[PDB]
Amino acid sequence: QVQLVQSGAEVKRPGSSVTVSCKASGGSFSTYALSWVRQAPGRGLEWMGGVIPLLTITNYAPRFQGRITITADRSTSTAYLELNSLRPEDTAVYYCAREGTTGWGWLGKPIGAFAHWGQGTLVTVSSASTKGPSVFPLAPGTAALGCLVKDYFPEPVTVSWNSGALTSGVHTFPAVLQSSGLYSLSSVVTVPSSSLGTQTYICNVNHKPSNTKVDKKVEP
Amino acid sequence: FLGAAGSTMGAASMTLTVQARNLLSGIVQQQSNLLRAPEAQQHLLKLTVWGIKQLQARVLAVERYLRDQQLLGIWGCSGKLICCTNVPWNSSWSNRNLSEIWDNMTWLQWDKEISNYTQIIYGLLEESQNQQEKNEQDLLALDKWASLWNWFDISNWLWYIKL
Ligand SMILES: *[C@@H]1O[C@H](CO)[C@@H](O)[C@H](O)[C@H]1NC(C)=O
Ligand SMILES: *[C@@H]1O[C@H](CO)[C@@H](O)[C@H](O)[C@H]1NC(C)=O
Ligand SMILES: *[C@@H]1O[C@H](CO)[C@@H](O)[C@H](O)[C@H]1NC(C)=O
Ligand SMILES: *[C@@H]1O[C@H](CO)[C@@H](O)[C@H](O)[C@H]1NC(C)=O
Repeated sequence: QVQLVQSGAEVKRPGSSVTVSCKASGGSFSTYALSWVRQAPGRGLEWMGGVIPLLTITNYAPRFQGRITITADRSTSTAYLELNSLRPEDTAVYYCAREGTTGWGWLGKPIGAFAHWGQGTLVTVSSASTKGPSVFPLAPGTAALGCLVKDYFPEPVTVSWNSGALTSGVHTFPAVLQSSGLYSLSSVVTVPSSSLGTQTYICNVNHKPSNTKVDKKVEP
Repeated sequence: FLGAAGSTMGAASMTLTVQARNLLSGIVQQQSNLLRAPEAQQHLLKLTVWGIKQLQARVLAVERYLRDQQLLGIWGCSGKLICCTNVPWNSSWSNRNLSEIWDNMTWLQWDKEISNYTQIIYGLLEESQNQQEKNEQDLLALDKWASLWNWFDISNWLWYIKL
């Protein structure tokens, strides 16, 4: 079907500009209104504006007009978006979305609705440079426990305990754009107290741009 | 009415830039004299000579002015004075120049050109109007993978416009 393989997420100095791509695949790059939408990472959704590649009709934003630039380059069959003045309140996920059509295809009458979509990447600006954090045994019938992946750069990390052997009862918590220029994260599970010295709970973290994946003891 | 019937079809392109030079309204509205008084007479006279002759002329004009409306109905052209068709200019053997026809030839000389094959064209037109076009429209309410994406005929479908 219609596939919109958006380009990846990005980190960049604030106050500069940004470009993103959305390479379509299937259907038609032209003759159908490709568009662009926002959602702040936790908020609802938000439409910005689009482009129609056969006639370069640009229908821009009520507020972001003058700072947004959408193009359409059918000769290599892509579609770019250029925003400016990167800032912590330009931080949103930016999904690229195409209008659908009636019937199972990509050629008939369009519907007016954002039917086929893309994977989306969170367009979040970067303040600092990379940082490998440290992981801790957070000490508490039922002993609570955590592995605080705190004050790192950049997002995200994941947490799996005993290389994912313990799989049920997991409770992760999302990463925070906190007030230190870094990012923190929390993750807990539910174990009993009597199995402290028998089963050693060893969380595993995955921070891929900082390259720290350590096995870490929890024996409180 | 008929005001440029002797002109060439380029100067009778002038005729069909106006109401085919008023031909159709002169067809149906020249009835208005026998429409104004078949009834203003209040006289006995005990018999009628025009009671068959005028009536035969009247219903002759009506059936002649309905056969053409039905024939425009049968080629999907009902209402439209000038409409186009899916029938191509076929192997029909009066193949000639565009700038000869619509610049220097009258409508009457044009009728003398294609006096043959006119019933061939009339039989030919409804074929492309109906036998596939109506059946394609009957298809066009339900289809499989092909309607959105058949990826074969579409190039030829574009090719029909192409060649
Ligand atoms: C008759 O034909 C001549 C061409 O020599 C043209 O100039 C003239 O306008 C025509 N008359 C009418 C009434 O169309
Ligand atoms: C069409 O006919 C005109 C004469 O009416 C002539 O001047 C012109 O060259 C012809 N064009 C072609 C392509 O034969
Ligand atoms: C063009 O029209 C004039 C008068 O209408 C005629 O004398 C002449 O022969 C015509 N020429 C051609 C090539 O039809
Ligand atoms: C057109 O049909 C008539 C029949 O009356 C015939 O005599 C004539 O040869 C045909 N062909 C023409 C005029 O080219």
